[PDB]
Amino acid sequence: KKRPEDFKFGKILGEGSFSTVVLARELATSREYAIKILEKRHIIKENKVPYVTRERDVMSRLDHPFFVKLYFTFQDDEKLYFGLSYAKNGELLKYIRKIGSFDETCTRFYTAEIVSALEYLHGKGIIHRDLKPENILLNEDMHIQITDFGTAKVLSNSFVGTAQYVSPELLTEKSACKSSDLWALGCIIYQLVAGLPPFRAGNEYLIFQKIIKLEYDFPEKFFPKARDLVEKLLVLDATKRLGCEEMEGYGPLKAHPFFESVTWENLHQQTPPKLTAYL
Ligand SMILES: C[C@@H](Nc1nc2c(c3cc(-c4cn[nH]c4)ccc13)C(=O)N=CC2=CCC1CC1)C(C)(C)C
Repeated sequence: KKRPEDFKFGKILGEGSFSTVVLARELATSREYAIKILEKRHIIKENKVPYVTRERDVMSRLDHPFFVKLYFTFQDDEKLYFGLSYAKNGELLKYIRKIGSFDETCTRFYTAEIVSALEYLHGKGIIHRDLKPENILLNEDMHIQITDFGTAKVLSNSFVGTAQYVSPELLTEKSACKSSDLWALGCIIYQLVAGLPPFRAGNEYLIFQKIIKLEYDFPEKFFPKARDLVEKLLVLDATKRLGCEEMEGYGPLKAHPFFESVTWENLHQQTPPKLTAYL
């Protein structure tokens, strides 16, 4: 039964559309948390409560090493607070920007960790819907910590994610499936190898046009096995993407030649490779 006074608020880690994530140290224990702060007035005013509820619902269901954990929640007169795990190393995007094109060892390790985390998520009947490097974080040990579930979809038509990673079905039919996250995974693998996402244009309208037309090109340098995987993920028909139900699930995706040498069991217990560039 914590309150804002139990913590000393430090540096701002990140900013959301209606939220701020701050590093906080618990006075009693000296333990660090990333506390997500939401102004109640703003959330009531902009009708943002269902997003707060969705993130609360989604996060309370997950218990996996590759996801940011929700520890506690409290509030005062003005603000609503969420005590989350601290991912010391920031966003995976920061390293994409810092180093550019990643080597094969690095690409394989990180792709495998994202594949492993998606399998968990999809097996729980949850679709992320906005999977991107900005919301794939890195903890002290350099292991992935996926976050940003306010816009996720629980299974038992609304939201459109970041334009570079949107699946064609989400644009056209307005409905996301688990396979929509596999499209984002293809975009992320390309980005790790190439240093840039596959669909690039002057504006969002022009990016969407390239998505629906499958208008992207591979650079010469691109790893042959990673290129094969990307071609098997960036497929217009969502029932023909490597990893989906219709395609026999995660097993054949984990079996893809790109993952040769990956021990799928306990990846979070394996030492990640030092992040190295490929020139
Ligand atoms: C994706 C997200 N960015 C971030 N969300 C979280 C971080 C985090 C840490 C750094 C970091 C570490 N060192 N320096 C920066 C940079 C960005 C972060 C953390 O440690 N623990 C929980 C988080 C998450 C929360 C959940 C509400 C989305 C946005 C911008 C939406 C706040």
